[PDB]
Amino acid sequence: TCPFYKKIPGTGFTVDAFQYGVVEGCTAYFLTHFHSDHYAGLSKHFTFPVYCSEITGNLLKNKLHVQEQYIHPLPLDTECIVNGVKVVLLDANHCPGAVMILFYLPNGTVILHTGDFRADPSMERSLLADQKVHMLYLDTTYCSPEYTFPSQQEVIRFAINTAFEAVTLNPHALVVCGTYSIGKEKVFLAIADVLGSKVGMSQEKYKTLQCLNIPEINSLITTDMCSSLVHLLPMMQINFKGLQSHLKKCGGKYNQILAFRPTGWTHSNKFTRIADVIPQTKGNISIYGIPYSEHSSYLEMKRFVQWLKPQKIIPTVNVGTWKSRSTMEKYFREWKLEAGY
Ligand code: NI
Repeated sequence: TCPFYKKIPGTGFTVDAFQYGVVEGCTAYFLTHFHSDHYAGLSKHFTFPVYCSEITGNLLKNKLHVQEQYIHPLPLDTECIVNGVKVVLLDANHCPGAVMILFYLPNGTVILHTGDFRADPSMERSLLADQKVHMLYLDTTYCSPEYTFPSQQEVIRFAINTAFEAVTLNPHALVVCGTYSIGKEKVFLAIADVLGSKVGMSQEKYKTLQCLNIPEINSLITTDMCSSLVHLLPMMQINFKGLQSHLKKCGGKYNQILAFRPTGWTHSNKFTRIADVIPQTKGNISIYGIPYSEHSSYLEMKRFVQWLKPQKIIPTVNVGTWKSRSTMEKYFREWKLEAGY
């Protein structure tokens, strides 16, 4: 059954609650972003209103074939009414189209649901600064202090210099980048840009990217593999066996593959700096795993919650075990005591 942390009290709303059939008493289903765990259950046969951003909107229409009449896109940073309730969608700094939602309840309670987010100081100067938030439905993906990672800027600098260097030394080297969902486009686009190439991908993935309202996107991507030296593949295929195979496919146009696996966190973040990262090499094929996160680090999360000073916090990630739940509650109590709310 639909769990409690997907329900918004004193409304008939749910958030990311599409895999439970008809939820008893839901008049409107919100979708925070186009990732499968979140949209799981949607299809062309869904006949209740869905509320979402314009971009998530384009992907439901064209990737899932949901009927236009049921998609309700809303602009960001704008006070809107949905079944008698004031709401606002805010940028989540997760993947394209990803939003946080503010609900203003009839009784005067204010509720922020973060969806998936990477907390940032820029959020402290949004519509959030203008009033008090009583309840916080929080992406707690990395709520533990071991979870440090570099900024997105630093990681992009690394990958750019790595790729430029390798291709200037050996002009017959191919760059390959792994992907399995939206998000993390900056990796492959920034590499393509330093290298004077467009990115080449499958038809399904080109379609996916054509939905994202990216500026000058027609100039940055293609379905013509051959005319491009930055290729996207299924993340599954990023390994020595799957790369060697793909190397054959290019027909002696390239002798070396340099490839990037944008991970979330990996235990090597507990020891090594971004400057000191190294690849796995098997002959003419190297694989870098780079820690490009679209979720808050522990410290970014902590700062945002201590700035927001909510009265109650409800987790949406790592909720399935008592050990996780108990650990999170401990950190929430530390933050509240250190900051005095
Ligand atoms: Ni997500």
